[PDB]
Amino acid sequence: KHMEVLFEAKVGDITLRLAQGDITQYPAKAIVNAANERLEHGGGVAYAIAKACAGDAGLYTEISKKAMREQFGRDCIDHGEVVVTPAMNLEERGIKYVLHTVGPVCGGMWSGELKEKLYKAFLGPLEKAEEMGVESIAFPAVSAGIRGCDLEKVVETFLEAVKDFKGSAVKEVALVIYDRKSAEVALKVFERSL
Ligand SMILES: Nc1ncnc2c1ncn2[C@@H]1O[C@H](COP(=O)(O)OP(=O)(O)OC[C@H]2O[C@H](O)[C@H](O)[C@@H]2O)[C@@H](O)[C@H]1O
Repeated sequence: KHMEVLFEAKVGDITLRLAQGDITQYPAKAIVNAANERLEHGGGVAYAIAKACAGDAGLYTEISKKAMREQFGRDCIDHGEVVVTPAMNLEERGIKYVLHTVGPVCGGMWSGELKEKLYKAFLGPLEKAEEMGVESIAFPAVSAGIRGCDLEKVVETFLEAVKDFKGSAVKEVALVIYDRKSAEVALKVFERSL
């Protein structure tokens, strides 16, 4: 899997991990996608997940849009709303579901309102995984890429959502960072917050 675990701690009944690698290789029953509002997986982690699941990113975009329409009766999601799709080709590595979430557009800015939207984008998939009886879930750094939220602020917000979460089914939560320099930043956040 070419995955490195950098930090592990108990946060309630949840075992929380910080890992460095590709989220499409992480051993979790559900992986979270940092999607856009329309689930058009043309770039970033959304493209990576879409290409890994369906073999073609455009194909997974069609499957994701159909799932959004059936679950919400709309062609877009808001912060906190979560679309569930089958992980298809990723089922061979233990990943059964993709939980699509949408974070805010920071563009290098930070505020209480941007924090609330991101907090909802992290808590929503935890609550959806809980509702489904999913025991393990992996997250990317939602809004830290194209949406331009400061990585340190993204990791602090992710930790708030994990700490506030209440559940009986979710036992393992992981934050998966692709870049090694970015993983080091996330590590320092975990160390002073836990
Ligand atoms: N395979 C990977 N595994 C783990 N993390 C990854 C991977 N590839 C990238 N990342 C990291 O994943 C993090 C999130 O970066 P982004 O995927 O851009 O997500 P967003 O929430 O900012 O933008 C969402 C969409 O909205 C926009 O309008 C675009 O349409 C976007 O597709 C970064 O730190 C990446 O380095």
